Amino acid sequence: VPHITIGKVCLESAVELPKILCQEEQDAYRRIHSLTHLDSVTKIHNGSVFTKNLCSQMSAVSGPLLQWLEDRLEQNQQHLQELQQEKEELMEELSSLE
Amino acid sequence: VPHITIGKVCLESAVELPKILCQEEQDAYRRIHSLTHLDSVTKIHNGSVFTKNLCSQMSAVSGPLLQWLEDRLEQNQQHLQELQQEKEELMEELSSLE
Repeated sequence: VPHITIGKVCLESAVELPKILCQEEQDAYRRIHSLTHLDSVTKIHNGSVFTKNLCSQMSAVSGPLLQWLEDRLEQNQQHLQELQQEKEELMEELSSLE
Repeated sequence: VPHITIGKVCLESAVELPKILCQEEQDAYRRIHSLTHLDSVTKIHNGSVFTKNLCSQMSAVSGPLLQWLEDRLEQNQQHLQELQQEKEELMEELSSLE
């Protein structure tokens, strides 16, 4: 079914992806940190891994998602301007007839 | 050829391996930074990779090598004590005999 515009529910659901990925990484890391009986150098290694993982998440997901939302705001601004122009044109065409 | 004990030359050669591995990683990182015009999150990711690589190098090479050298020092102390005991025993055996 063509839903001409994006619903608030679907935007609030689509922005959940980076949050859920970050929560997945955090839960994996918490399960890693749960084993208290652990080397310090291993913890530094795991910290480096966690940093690179979230850097990948931001480079591949959050960044492009935010860029798409900015581009869509530009598209929406242009479309609103054109539709306001068309509304004024139709209002002028119909109003003077009476 | 059975070389009963360690020459200093071989220790000075064995300690060059961690240096060469660290230098290899460092040269990789330096050649990575040549295209300075690069994303910042990507540079954080590459820094994390460098840190994880050196953490692995220390966990798998430098650490076990240092443990081996400490174990060898303990072995040499025990062996020195045993050989001193044996030297005293042979000194007594040759003094009392003829």
